[PDB]
Amino acid sequence: FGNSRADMEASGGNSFNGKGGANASNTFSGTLTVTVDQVLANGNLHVVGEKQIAINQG
Amino acid sequence: TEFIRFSGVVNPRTISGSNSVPSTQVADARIEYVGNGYINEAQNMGWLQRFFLNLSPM
Repeated sequence: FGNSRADMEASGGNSFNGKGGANASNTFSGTLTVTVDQVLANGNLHVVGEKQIAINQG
Repeated sequence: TEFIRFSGVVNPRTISGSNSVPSTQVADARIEYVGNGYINEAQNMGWLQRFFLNLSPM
């Protein structure tokens, strides 16, 4: 063990970090009167409707 | 001069006792609120700015 022939010193490290995410949303509020355009074979009603507004520019 | 125009289809059993219907019970509602005069002319975009708003790259 003379002349520092056995001394030793070492270090080491390692790291990792990952992450992620996502989201989505939507809302809707109002009232609209539609019209029946077809009566299906089991009594259900197919309905369609449209409302058009024009306030001063568009 | 301001113009308020309206067009639609009404179901008679929705008319109230005072001969009135809320506009949310009309089927093909077309409402329009426009005007003329220079007060209305002061709210259209200039032809150059209108051209740029559509054909500018960004």
